[PDB]
Amino acid sequence: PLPWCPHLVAVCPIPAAGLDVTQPCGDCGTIQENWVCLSCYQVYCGRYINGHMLQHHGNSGHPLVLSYIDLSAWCYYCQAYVHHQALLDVKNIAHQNKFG
Ligand SMILES: Cc1n[nH]c(=O)nc1Nc1ccc(C(C)C)cc1
Ligand code: NA
Ligand SMILES: [Zn+2]
Ligand SMILES: [Zn+2]
Ligand SMILES: [Zn+2]
Repeated sequence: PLPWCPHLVAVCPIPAAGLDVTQPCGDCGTIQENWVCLSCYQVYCGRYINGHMLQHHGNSGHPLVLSYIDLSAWCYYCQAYVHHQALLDVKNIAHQNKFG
């Protein structure tokens, strides 16, 4: 992945509620291929289901999203995966919820 991108500044503090990697899409309710937005922590489905996270990027401009399938982080502006120290806390909290 890229070691940095100019949109990491838009990653917001993790809710005290934590993350639920089984949360469904906020628009269509699917349990498949969901992502969480790292700006406002809403959950929406991926490009191969109904494309609601791409729609959320378009209507909010929020840049960076985390996959509940593989814990990768994608930037919609850079069109690339990113890994950085600024993403470790959210990835680690998601890993703990997913795997125990
Ligand atoms: C996460 C993601 N979202 N949109 C997209 O167009 N591509 C994405 N992933 C992706 C995975 C593999 C590759 C390879 C073929 C270089 C490219 C993009
Ligand atoms: Na589809
Ligand atoms: Zn959806
Ligand atoms: Zn968002
Ligand atoms: Zn970026």
